[PDB]
Amino acid sequence: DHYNCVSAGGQCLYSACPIFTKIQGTCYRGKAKCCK
Repeated sequence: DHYNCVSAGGQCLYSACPIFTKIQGTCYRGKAKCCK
């Protein structure tokens, strides 16, 4: 979720992750990815 994602330094993104991150969980009622 957004809380776990961002509190760890991840981003909640609806599309592909930026360099040096990958999908690890979700955000926003499961509709976005957590990229970290």
